[PDB]
Amino acid sequence: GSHSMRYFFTSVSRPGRGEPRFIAVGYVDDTQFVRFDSDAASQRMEPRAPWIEQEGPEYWDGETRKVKAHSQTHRVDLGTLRGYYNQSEAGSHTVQRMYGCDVGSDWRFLRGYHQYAYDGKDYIALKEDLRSWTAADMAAQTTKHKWEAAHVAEQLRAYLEGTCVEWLRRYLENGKETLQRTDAPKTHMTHHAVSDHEATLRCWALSFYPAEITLTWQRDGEDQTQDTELVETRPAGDGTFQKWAAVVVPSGQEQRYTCHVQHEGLPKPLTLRWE
Amino acid sequence: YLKEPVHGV
Amino acid sequence: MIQRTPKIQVYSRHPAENGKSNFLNCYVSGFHPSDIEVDLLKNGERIEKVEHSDLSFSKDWSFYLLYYTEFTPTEKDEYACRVNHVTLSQPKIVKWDRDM
Repeated sequence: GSHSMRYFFTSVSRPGRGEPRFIAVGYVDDTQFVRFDSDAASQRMEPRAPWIEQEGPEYWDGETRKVKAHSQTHRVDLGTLRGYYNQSEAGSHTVQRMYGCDVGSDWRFLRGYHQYAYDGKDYIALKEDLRSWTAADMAAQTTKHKWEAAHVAEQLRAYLEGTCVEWLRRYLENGKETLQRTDAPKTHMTHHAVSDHEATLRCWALSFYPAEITLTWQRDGEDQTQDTELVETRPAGDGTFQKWAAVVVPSGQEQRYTCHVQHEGLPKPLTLRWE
Repeated sequence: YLKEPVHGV
Repeated sequence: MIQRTPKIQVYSRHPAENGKSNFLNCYVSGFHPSDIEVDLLKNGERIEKVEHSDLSFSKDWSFYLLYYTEFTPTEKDEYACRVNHVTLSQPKIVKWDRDM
C-alpha cells in the first residue's frame, strides 16, 4: 500500500480589511490530520483526527511555531508578486503552495514535490530530480534565481527524502487503525423508469477508503465510457468516500449491461448485473 | 511534520 | 485572472431512511478563486447550524469544500444547496434527490 504526506497552503490578500487570510491543512493519504486558520482564535496548529491527539505539547508547540513562520513568508510573498506583476493594491490575489512526499509499498521514498501557484496558475515548481526549478514566466525566473543562489532545492531535497518520509512512517505507525485500514466499497444498483422505452441503471459504491476507485459500465463486455454519467468521488463526512455511475438502458436490455468495480479493499474486482 | 525554514519568492 | 466555476453535489452521508438521523452534505469543488457562499435549505429556508471542512485544493489548483448539517429525512421535506461565486450570474440552486 503506497502512501503520501501532503501540506496544502492557501493565502488570500484582503485589500482594506487588514491581514491576508492564511489556511494550512495537512493530510496523510486521504485523511486530514491538522489545520491552521489565520482567522481562528487559538492561533495554533490544531488536530483534525483523533490519532494525532496523542502527540504532546512539544509536537504541537513546534508545529504552531513552523506554521506561523510559513504564514509570515506568505504575507511578504503577496506584496513581492504584486510588485513583480506591477499590480494594483486594490485587487484580491491568491497564492497556493503544496509540498510533501510519497513512499511505495515498501514504505520507502518514491517522490517528493514542492509546487507554487499565483492566482490559480503554475508559478514555480521543484522538478522530480529535486535539483532544478520549472519557472512559468520572467517573474518566476526571478524567484528561480533567488532560490538558486540560496540553495533552496538542496534544502528541500534533504527534507522530502529524509524528515518527510520519516514522519510519514511515524504517522502510519501511530494512526495504524485509521490510516492503515482499507474499507471495501458497499455496492448496490438502482433502476428508475424514465420513460416507457428506457430506464436509468445506477451503480453505487459507498463507505470506501481510500478514495481511489474504478467504477465502469459495460454492454456485452464493451466499454461504455462515452455513454456513462460518472460523478466525482465525494466525501461522506465520516472519513469515507462515495461514487456512482449510470447509463440509460433501452427496454429489455438490462441483462446486456454489467457494472465493474475495482478497489483496494476488494480481493477481486466485482462484476454486477441487474437481474 | 512541517518543514523549516521557508524562503520568500 | 483565472475563474473556474464550482461543481455542486447535494447528498446524504447515509442512504436516506425516513425518521432516521443522518447528515445532509453539499460538496463544492473545482472552483477559483476561493471566496464562495454556500447554504443548505430546508423547504426554502436557510438552515442555521451549517459547518464546513477546511479549505483545500486539488492538483489543478482548484478549491473544494464540504458543507454539512445533521438532519432527519422525511417523506415531505425538501432540501437543497444554494451556491454563489464570481462565475455565477445568480445563485445556483441544486435540489436534493435521495437517489443521487
